[PDB]
Amino acid sequence: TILTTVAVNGSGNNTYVGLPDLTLQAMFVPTGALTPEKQDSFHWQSGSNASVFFKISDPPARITIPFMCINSAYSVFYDGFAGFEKNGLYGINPADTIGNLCVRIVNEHQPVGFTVTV
Amino acid sequence: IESIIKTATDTVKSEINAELGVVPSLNAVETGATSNTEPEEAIQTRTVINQHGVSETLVENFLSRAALVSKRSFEYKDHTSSTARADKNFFKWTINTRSFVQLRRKLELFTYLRFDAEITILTTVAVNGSGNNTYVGLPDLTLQAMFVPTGALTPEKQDSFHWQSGSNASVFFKISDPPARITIPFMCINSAYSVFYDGFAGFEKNGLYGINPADTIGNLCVRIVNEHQPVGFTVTVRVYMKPKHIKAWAPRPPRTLPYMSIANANYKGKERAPNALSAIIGNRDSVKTMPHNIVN
Amino acid sequence: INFYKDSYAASASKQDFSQDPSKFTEPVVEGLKAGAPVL
Amino acid sequence: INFYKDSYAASASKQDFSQDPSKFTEPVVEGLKAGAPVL
Amino acid sequence: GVPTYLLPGSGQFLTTDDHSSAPALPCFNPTPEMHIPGQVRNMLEVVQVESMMEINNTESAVGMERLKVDISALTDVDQLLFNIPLDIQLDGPLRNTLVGNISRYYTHWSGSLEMTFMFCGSFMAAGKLILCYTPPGGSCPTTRETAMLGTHIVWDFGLQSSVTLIIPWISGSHYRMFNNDAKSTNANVGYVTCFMQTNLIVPSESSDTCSLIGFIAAKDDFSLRLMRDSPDIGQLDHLHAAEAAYQ
Amino acid sequence: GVPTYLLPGSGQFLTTDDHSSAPALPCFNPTPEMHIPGQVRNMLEVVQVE
Amino acid sequence: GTHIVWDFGLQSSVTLIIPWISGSHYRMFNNDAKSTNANVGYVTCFMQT
Amino acid sequence: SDRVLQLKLGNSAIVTQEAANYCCAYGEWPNYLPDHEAVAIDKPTQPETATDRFYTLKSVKWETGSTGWWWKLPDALNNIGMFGQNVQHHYLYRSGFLIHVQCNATKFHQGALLVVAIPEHQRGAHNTNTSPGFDDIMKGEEGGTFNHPYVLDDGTSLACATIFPHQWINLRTNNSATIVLPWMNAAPMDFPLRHNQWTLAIIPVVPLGTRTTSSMVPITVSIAPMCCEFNGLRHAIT
Amino acid sequence: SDRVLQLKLGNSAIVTQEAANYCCAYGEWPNYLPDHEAVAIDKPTQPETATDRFYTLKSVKWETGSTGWWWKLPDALNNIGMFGQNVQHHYLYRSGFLIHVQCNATKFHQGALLVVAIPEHQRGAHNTNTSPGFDDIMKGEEGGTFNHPYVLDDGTSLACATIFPHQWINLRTNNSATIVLPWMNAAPMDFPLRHNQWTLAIIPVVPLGTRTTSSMVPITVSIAPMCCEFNGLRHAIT
Ligand SMILES: Cc1cc(-c2noc(C(F)(F)F)n2)ccc1OCCCc1cc(C(=O)N(C)C)no1
Ligand SMILES: Cc1cc(-c2noc(C(F)(F)F)n2)ccc1OCCCc1cc(C(=O)N(C)C)no1
Repeated sequence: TILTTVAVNGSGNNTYVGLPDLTLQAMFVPTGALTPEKQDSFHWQSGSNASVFFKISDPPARITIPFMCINSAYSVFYDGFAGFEKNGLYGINPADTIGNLCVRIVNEHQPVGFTVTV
Repeated sequence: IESIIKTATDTVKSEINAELGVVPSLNAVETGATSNTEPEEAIQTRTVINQHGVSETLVENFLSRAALVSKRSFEYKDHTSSTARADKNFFKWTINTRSFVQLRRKLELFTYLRFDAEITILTTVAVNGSGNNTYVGLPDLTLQAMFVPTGALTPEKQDSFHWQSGSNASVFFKISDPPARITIPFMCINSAYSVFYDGFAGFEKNGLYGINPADTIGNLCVRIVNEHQPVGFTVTVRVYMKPKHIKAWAPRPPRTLPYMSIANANYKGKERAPNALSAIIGNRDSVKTMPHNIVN
Repeated sequence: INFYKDSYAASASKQDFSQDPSKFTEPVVEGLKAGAPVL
Repeated sequence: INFYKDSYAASASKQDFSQDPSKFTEPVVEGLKAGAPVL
Repeated sequence: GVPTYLLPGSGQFLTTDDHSSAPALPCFNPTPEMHIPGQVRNMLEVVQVESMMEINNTESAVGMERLKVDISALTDVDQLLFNIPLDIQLDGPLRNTLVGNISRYYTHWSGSLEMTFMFCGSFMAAGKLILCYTPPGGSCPTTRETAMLGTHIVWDFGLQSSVTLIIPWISGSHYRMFNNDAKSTNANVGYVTCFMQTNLIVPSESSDTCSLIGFIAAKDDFSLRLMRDSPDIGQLDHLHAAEAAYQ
Repeated sequence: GVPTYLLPGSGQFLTTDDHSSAPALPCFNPTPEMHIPGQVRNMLEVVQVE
Repeated sequence: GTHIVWDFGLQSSVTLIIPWISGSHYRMFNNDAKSTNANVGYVTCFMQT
Repeated sequence: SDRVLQLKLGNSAIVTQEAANYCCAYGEWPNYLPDHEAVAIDKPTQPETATDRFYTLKSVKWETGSTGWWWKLPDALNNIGMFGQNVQHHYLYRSGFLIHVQCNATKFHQGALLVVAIPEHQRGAHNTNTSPGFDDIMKGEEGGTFNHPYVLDDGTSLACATIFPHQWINLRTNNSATIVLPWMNAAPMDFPLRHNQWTLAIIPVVPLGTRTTSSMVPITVSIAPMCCEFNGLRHAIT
Repeated sequence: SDRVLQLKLGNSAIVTQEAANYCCAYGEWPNYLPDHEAVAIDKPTQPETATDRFYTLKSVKWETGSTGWWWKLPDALNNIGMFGQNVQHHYLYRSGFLIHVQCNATKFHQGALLVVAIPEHQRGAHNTNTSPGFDDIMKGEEGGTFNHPYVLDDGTSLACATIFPHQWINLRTNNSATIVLPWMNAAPMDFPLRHNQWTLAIIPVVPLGTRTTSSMVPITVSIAPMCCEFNGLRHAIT
């Protein structure tokens, strides 16, 4: 469940004009996929990535992610190293790697600034 | 032979083999057939009951995903002193699936495709800051998307009488509503779309190459129904298409070099590998060099 | 849930598990047998 | 109410009342009897 | 009326949703279906088709030169000829293949692969090679005596021009991951190496250098999961003539 | 269509609600289950341990 | 090798079995103690705790 | 049993003693258009042996720097024999093809040719936004040559061309390749002068090589239309 | 009847006359990997008596200020006997364990050792944000010692360690502890050189004490792998 709130920036422009009803995009980027580098990146076209577009005025967006571990269960604790060399991270099972959640405001910026909390 | 496949095949345990006249590991690539060597014949295997599903690679699942196909921004304002090239509170788009590479490449994995298209239209607005860099709020505008088929007249202005849409299918939607959605049926004059067309569209010699006229769709015309406000806004319309009820034929080698145009398959390649005209795969020092060799 | 009158309005069909890979892996007139030399 | 095609979309399952605490309270090869000394 | 309440997620646009939607053209009759050869219903059928590996991905090789490996007569025994990285996610010889291209639209994979090599020397050329698959854990073997301890096939050139090396699915986990950490225990598959078994021996009138073409495909125990956008294609600007669609 | 009206509580996000929700990954096949020792189904089994 | 860990207690005695492990059916009582037809191996005793 | 083959169509026959097998594209065989799939209502003409026969095109020379060759169908046959006349006198045509590619050398020679039939081989142009012109595409009986066979002159990969119906001519193994092509089109019939259903590509993945005294090594293509039918009779257009 | 026990595996046997019982972790017994749970398709090697036997590690001395000891499996056995050789020559391994801990003293001695097998005992570091390094975790046959047994060196509690399979060696009661460990992993098999399924911890909750003439009081660990199988044969790596 993704919940979004907005507030008008008061720094210097400490004037209130109202809260815009913005559209947001949450894209699930799995392991090995490229993550967007800017708000207008062409990666947002999401040819195969699952993306959800939702509005601030809507009820919070919701989706179900299935059990996606490459094993039969997630390893809450992992007494091992993630790589075949000796410099890999300890205590994180690579089988449980999920990926990246990428969230952008679809709307182009307005003349004034806002703070968006996801 | 055709069969119903829901999971990856199981493995059967195998024993030592020493049989004159039997060489399952040898093949004849020249015939054009892929090697039929089984793991049980190459090594000694155990029994494995494979429960791995194959549904996620179904063509329907592979292609039935909403993908961006059109993105147009235009100014919503009084256009009395606008240039002739400016979108004056409306735009028209000749429908095509070749403008955004992620969907185009996946579609071009096949020669022929038959599907219905679910169309989702997403709209966003922003206050213009040029000179009038003041924010007053975002209006909840009404938009009209009209599908203009081949031979029909397209609107020439925001208040054109063509928008009355006597027979054209039009959808009126608000920015505050969830994105508008409609299904367009498979409308090709043939049994399937020609993803690639090795031919010319006309009976003369000056017709366009590589576009089958049987697959011509038409124009999508989108306008703001509201008359302009005293201040200007920038409206961005995004159109997403999701194929469904899909049938596909004759898979093809994937596109490797970057796309150059929506009108052809012209290629240039990157300046250097990977995906260069003379080197698709990135280089390594030699054929005996392991790029990511594990040492200790 | 499809209350529309036109069948093409329906949701996606993800239940066609029929396969025939031999169309692309073995499109030869004479089928090859396991173990026996191809040539 | 689940009209989704994928089973993992369903709501929670709170009807598994099976228990076996002996896995943690009595994981010994020789079961102990009531009253009789353990040792 | 019916009392109702809206759930979280109401009004959202999920690109992977599956619902009916309003037909824009009522009573439209689509063109009758016609039989067309080569129908594909599951992408796993495509990955089962052999395609050439780019083993010779070196700066000296241009165009289709990168699709063949040259072998010559040697004067020392048991010499290494070439090796093949087995990582599909990284940019290697397996990336631009049917199996590689299709798999890179997904994140997880499982099942056996098969490598087939065709010897394209003259009829008079003779030789024996050993093709080895080394499960992961150590460095890629550099000597025949070490490489031959793993899975391998000894290939004798002859009337049957092609041999198949099976790369069996040997994995601790049900699936592996196409992740950019090629040394991860969830991704590394191991190595494939090729050594001279005896030598390439040709008469004076035959070419002293002969070429092999390597092919790769997945067996019917192969499967993929977790669709993702392929990193093999991208755009930084609009394609030419795309703007003209709006004119 | 069906005449409807929205009740109080419509659109709320209750952290303890129990509903189905849209699958983000259609046709995904989870890894087959494997027997693992020490399964716990009710937390009262844990509190019974000394 | 073959061994038994012996815990001192009420039973005062432990038995180490030297199983017949031989390539040949019989061994020989020959003065060459290092002959492959005669040598039986060794028995050693270490502190366990 | 699989190395010797004789193909007989109409008044033409071909024998090879060094075949591997032959490929039936997508496991299909050519056939006439059935009633439940027909569109044109006029009675079609089916010349049979007059058109369903082997036509041999001009041979090409396999050189060291050869990049490969292609022929588009039915364009390559549109001016040959009674097939050409029927094509010129009719608005619609339909047919399969039987392709036999011939190349022989000595046991001291080496080389490998990929013989692949590409459906709808829409060509791209190199380093330009302009689409290929009519003269670039329609080469007729002489055919064309690949500018960049590595990417199949279309921005794709040669390595993945094996997804298409294909054989190989590996000089040490065989001296001929045979491919049977069914009708491959989105429509039951087509105008033969503006659309090409199939492209035959012969690409030397392994260059010709030898150390014996060199000789000209030609590659010869023979194509027999199968189950030809024509609709919409009128005056000759060509 | 429950104080005397003999364990025989392969060519090794152990007898204790002061046992309490023995613990089967989560009420399970080791077994080979079944066909309906296998993943690797190569035929596994099952050495049986060559590897399924008792290996005795180096004894440690129980002192007044001892904080406790631990050994990680299979790391501790990865260089011992044929088990070590099979581990070094194979990419995948799978096995249970039979653990026998030995510690004897006099009737004038007192002390209590908690003998617990911790599944996936991921260790934490004290007073630093840096994760434990390879050398901190992989100690091999020598094992390690607890820095802060009170929190199990992982920020948890020692008092709640009884949730794990465990026994006690209470000097007045018994002189040995026995625990049988099944395969405990999210995957059917694993790479033995990078992941440890079990950690054996021996922690002196009650310190060793006596007023009689003092003697060295060692603690000895003997571990027998059970139902070992290995897949993915290659050259030795170690
Ligand atoms: C938080 C989240 C968000 C998204 C998402 N957001 O947007 C979208 C989009 F694009 F479709 F719209 N997808 C996807 C997946 C997510 O997490 C998965 C939780 C799984 C897990 C593993 C473990 C673990 O390692 N254990 C228990 C040891 N815990 O939990
Ligand atoms: C994007 C779109 C939007 C609308 C629309 N928008 O609004 C309305 C209105 F007025 F009713 F409200 N209609 C209609 C149709 C559209 O596209 C049809 C996709 C079909 C196709 C052919 C090929 C192809 O040539 N291939 C595969 C080789 N690809 O896809």
